[PDB]
Parts: sequence; C-alpha cells; structure tokens
Amino acid sequence: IQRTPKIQVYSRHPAENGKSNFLNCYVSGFHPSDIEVDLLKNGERIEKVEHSDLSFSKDWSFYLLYYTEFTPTEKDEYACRVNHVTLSQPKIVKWDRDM
Amino acid sequence: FQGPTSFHVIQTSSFTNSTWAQTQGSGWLDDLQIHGWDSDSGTAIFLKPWSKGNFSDKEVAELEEIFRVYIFGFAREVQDFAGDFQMKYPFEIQGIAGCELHSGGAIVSFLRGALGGLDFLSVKNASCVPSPEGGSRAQKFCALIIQYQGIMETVRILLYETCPRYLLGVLNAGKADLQRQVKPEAWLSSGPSPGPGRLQLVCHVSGFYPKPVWVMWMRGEQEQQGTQLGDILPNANWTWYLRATLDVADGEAAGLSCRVKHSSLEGQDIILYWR
Ligand SMILES: CCCCCCCCCCCCCCCC[C@H](C)C[C@H](C)C[C@H](C)/C=C(\C)C(=O)O[C@H]1[C@H](O)[C@@H](CO)O[C@H](O[C@H]2O[C@H](CO)[C@@H](O)[C@H](O)[C@H]2OS(=O)(=O)O)[C@@H]1OC(=O)CCCCCCCCCCCCCCC
Ligand SMILES: *[C@@H]1O[C@H](CO[C@@H]2O[C@@H](C)[C@@H](O)[C@@H](O)[C@@H]2O)[C@@H](O[C@@H]2O[C@H](CO)[C@@H](O[C@@H]3O[C@H](CO[C@H]4O[C@H](CO)[C@@H](O)[C@H](O)[C@@H]4O)[C@@H](O)[C@H](O)[C@@H]3O)[C@H](O)[C@H]2NC(C)=O)[C@H](O)[C@H]1NC(C)=O
Ligand SMILES: CCCCCCCCCCCCCCCCCCCCCCCCCCCCCCCCCCCCCCCC
Ligand SMILES: *[C@@H]1O[C@H](CO[C@@H]2O[C@@H](C)[C@@H](O)[C@@H](O)[C@@H]2O)[C@@H](O)[C@H](O)[C@H]1NC(C)=O
Repeated sequence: IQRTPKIQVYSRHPAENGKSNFLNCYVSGFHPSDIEVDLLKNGERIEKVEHSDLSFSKDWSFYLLYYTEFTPTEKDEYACRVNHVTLSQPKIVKWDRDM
Repeated sequence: FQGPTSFHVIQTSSFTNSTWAQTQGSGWLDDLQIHGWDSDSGTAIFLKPWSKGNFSDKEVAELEEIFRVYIFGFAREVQDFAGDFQMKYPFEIQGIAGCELHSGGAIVSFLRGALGGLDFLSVKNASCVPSPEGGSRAQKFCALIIQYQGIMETVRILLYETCPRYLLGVLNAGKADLQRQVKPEAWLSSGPSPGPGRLQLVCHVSGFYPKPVWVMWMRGEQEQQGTQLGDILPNANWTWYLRATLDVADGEAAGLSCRVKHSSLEGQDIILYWR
C-alpha cells in the first residue's frame, strides 16, 4: 500500500518577535520511507536543518521530525515543504503562531 | 515507575533494484531513541552515556556483529531470491523486535516484519508465523527460514534471553534521565476562526516529560466537553507538545480557562484565563 504524509508545523516556545526559538516540522503517517523535507524562510530553503533518524509507528507508517533554531519576526514567513511519491506536487504548510 | 517500559530495535530495508539496497536501523526505549546505526560500516552509535545498559563492551561488540552480519546477509539473500518470490522493484521491508516489562514483573518479547507497509510475519512462541496480509509469499518465507543453520535458535536466544536482561539493565542504568520530571509551559492564542461569530480558543502545552498529560478547557469547575485534543508531538529534547482547542461563541470566551495537569506538577495545576 502507500500513505500520504501528515505535516504539522509548530514552534517549541510561544513566539516572541526577535527572540530565539525552535521551528518544528513533524511529518508522519507516510509510506514508503523516501521523502524530501525542507524548511523555508520567505520561500527560500533554510540550510542548517536537523532531523531525527527514521522511525515508524505500530501500523508501519513512518515519521520524522525536522527542526531548526530561528527568530520569529513580524515580516518573515516560515513553512515546511514536503515531497513524496504519493503527492502530485510538493505540499507546503505554513507556520502560524496562533494555531 | 514512570518513563519507558520497553526496548526495541527497528530495521527499514529499501530495495530499489538488484544493485541498490539500503538499510536504516535504530534502538529505542518506547519513543526515545537510544541507539543509532551507521549503515555503511555496520556499527552502532550510542546516543546516551548509559545506552549499553549493564552489558560488557565485549557482549555489545558481539551483538553489533550479529546485527551487521544479519543486515548485509539479509539484503543479499532478498536480492538473490527476489525473482523466485516474484518481487517487483522498488519494495520496502521493515522489522521490529524487542521486549516489554508488564506491571506484574512479566517480560513479554515480540518480533514482527512487514512488506509494502503491511504485516508480513511475526514470531509466536519461538516460531515464524506468516501473517494473512503476506499471503503465499509469507508462507514460503517461514517454510524457508528454518533451513538456515542457527537462525531460529539465535532469534530465540536474543528475544527470550538477551532482550529481558538488557531491558532491566538499561532501565536501571538510565533511570536518572528516564524517570526525571520536566514541567511544561503553557500559553493561549486565538486560532483561525471556525466560522461567523465563533472563536477558536487554543491552549498550548510544551516541554513536558514524561508523555502522559491532561488538558481541558473549563468554565470554572465545569469541563467543556467540546474540548478537542490535538496529537502529542515531539520536540527534539525529549519533551512533548500538545494543543487543546475549543470552538466558542465570540461573546462566550470570558470565564473560560485552560487547565493543565501533569505528573511533574502535583499540587501545581496550570490554569490560564482567556480574559
Ligand atoms: C540488545 C538485545 C536486543 C535483542 C532484540 C532482537 C531480537 C531478534 C533480532 C533478530 C535478528 C536476527 C539475526 C539472526 C541472524 C543470525 C546472525 C546474523 C548470525 C550469527 C553470527 C550466527 C548465525 C547462526 C549464522 C552465521 C554467523 C552465518 O555466517 O550463517 C552462515 C554461516 O556463517 C556459514 C558457516 O560460517 O554457513 C552459512 O552461510 C552462507 O549462507 C548465507 C546465507 O545465504 C550467506 O549470506 C553467507 O555469506 C554464506 O557463508 S558461506 O561462507 O557459508 O557461503 C550460514 O548460513 C546461514 O545460516 C545464514 C547466516 C548469514 C546471514 C543470513 C541472514 C538471512 C536470513 C534472515 C531472516 C531472519 C529474520 C527473523 C525471522 C523470524
Ligand atoms: C544485568 O541486569 C540483569 C537484570 O538484573 C536485574 O535487574 C537489575 C536492574 C538488578 O536490579 C538485579 O538485581 C536484577 O536481578 C541481570 O539479569 C539477571 O540476573 C539475575 C542474577 O542471575 C537473575 O536472577 C535469578 O533468576 C532466577 C529466577 O528468576 C526468574 O524470573 C525472571 C523474571 O525477570 C526471569 O526473567 C528469569 O528467566 C528467571 O528464571 C533464579 O534462578 C535465581 O536465584 C535468581 O533469582 C535474573 O533472573 C536475571 N534477569 C533477567 C531478566 O534475565 C544480568 O545478569 C545483568 N548483567 C548482564 C551482563 O546482563
Ligand atoms: C542491544 C544493546 C547494545 C547493542 C545495541 C545495538 C543496537 C543498534 C541498533 C541495531 C539496529 C540494526 C539491527 C536491526 C535488526 C532489526 C530486527 C527486526 C527483525 C525483523 C526482520 C524480519 C524479516 C522482515 C520481514 C521479511 C519480509 C520478507 C519479504 C519477502 C522478501 C522475499 C524475497 C526474498 C526472501 C527470502 C529471504 C530468505 C531468507 C533466509
Ligand atoms: C539502480 O538504482 C540506482 C540508484 O537509484 C536511486 O538511488 C536510490 C537510493 C533511490 O533513491 C532512487 O530513487 C534513485 O533513483 C540507479 O542510479 C541505477 O541506475 C539503477 N540501475 C539499474 C540497472 O536500474
């Protein structure tokens, strides 16, 4: 079978403009394991990004956590972009500090 | 006691074509990674200073040898038998094996395998049992594995003798980290409108350990049954994140509070007011 990914974006701490935080993109529920995940700042790829080693759930579906330090500002837009064999194009999920 | 009560290793082996297999592997206590695996050399990466538990450096090197030889050997054999088993590329195999401590002191061991993201086999009382979703392929596989010298006896010893020793030893070795209590922070926001004259009240709870947590919206002592909990999501530092949302009328927010209870906060419940 195959499974499309779920994508959840969230900061570690409440956002405070100009204060250092961690931006997280949790990608889960997908199969097969090959996947491409970028964090974006104003539409451009962030270079420094950390991720977990691959793991999977009880139903055999995979999951990964991508994360980077960042400083939220008022202007700057952040997002997670995922590509997977099950998607007819890349999925982009924006960070929204109020969700 | 609190924190994890099980240890397991996983395997993900991805077969692109006859030339190209890749295997990814790791060791876990529940949800917390404690071993990595460097695929190319076939060696373990110990992620915590107590990840060897109470095992000797010699027994650990011997276990890494077992897993190295299993991983390359398995990948080679799969590639060599893919024609016979009518496999189409690409395909992906997964495995999980380990043991778990039950409330009465009983330790139960398990091993399961997958193909195509579906159950393929399991080990039940020392034998290979094919799963229904694996079909005639899984039957063939379990009829074949018993022909290999030492495989089934090694799997037996690792599951039922080695794993329970390792698990009690590492839960004891890592107990200062594993049973630590870490208090969350919490905060409120107004989420995307769920509709005209409605507000989405969001209560965020982040940085708790261990994982079990309780979060509810309230009007004084009254639980709001409309509370929706999100997924518990990981942070990178061995803590978790969760939101609880309540869809409320635009004039009904006042008097509402988010209440958080956690093992680290006994006598210290967090209560946050919207207005
Ligand atoms: C922390 C604790 C947590 C615990 C929880 C985990 C709990 C559970 C974790 C599960 C992990 C399972 C690991 C079990 C694997 C066993 C160790 C991997 C091996 C250990 C060293 C002794 C064993 C008994 C066999 C050895 C050492 C061995 O060398 O085997 C060969 C032996 O070296 C040689 C004489 O030297 O004769 C044959 O080798 C020939 O045939 C092979 C297969 O065709 C060829 O690849 C090989 O080149 C060839 O050599 S040749 O020179 O003869 O041609 C033997 O053939 C053989 O019998 C095959 C051995 C070679 C690897 C083949 C693996 C493929 C099948 C795997 C399916 C099993 C999955 C589980 C399903 C339920
Ligand atoms: C690493 O640690 C393991 C586990 O040891 C224990 O847990 C740690 C944290 C300490 O608190 C120890 O006090 C505990 O013993 C050790 O494994 C065990 O070794 C002891 C000593 O040989 C074994 O105790 C014997 O067990 C017999 C009866 O118990 C039966 O029930 C258990 C339930 O767990 C079952 O697992 C087991 O099959 C037993 O048959 C008894 O004959 C004898 O008198 C004595 O009580 C104990 O059983 C072992 N536990 C397990 C789970 O295997 C390791 O030896 C240690 N080192 C290494 C290198 O592994
Ligand atoms: C432990 C304390 C200190 C040491 C720690 C070292 C830990 C580091 C992590 C190690 C991680 C790597 C090891 C990973 C081992 C995971 C074990 C999980 C076992 C389950 C896999 C079972 C099989 C998986 C399911 C099998 C599916 C088969 C699909 C059909 C393929 C058909 C084509 C050919 C088939 C024929 C092959 C014939 C073969 C003899
Ligand atoms: C076999 O595979 C080689 C590797 O291809 C790829 O690498 C792997 C890890 C996958 O990520 C896959 O998506 C890539 O396409 C090929 O480069 C090679 O040509 C292939 N050989 C033959 C004969 O088909």
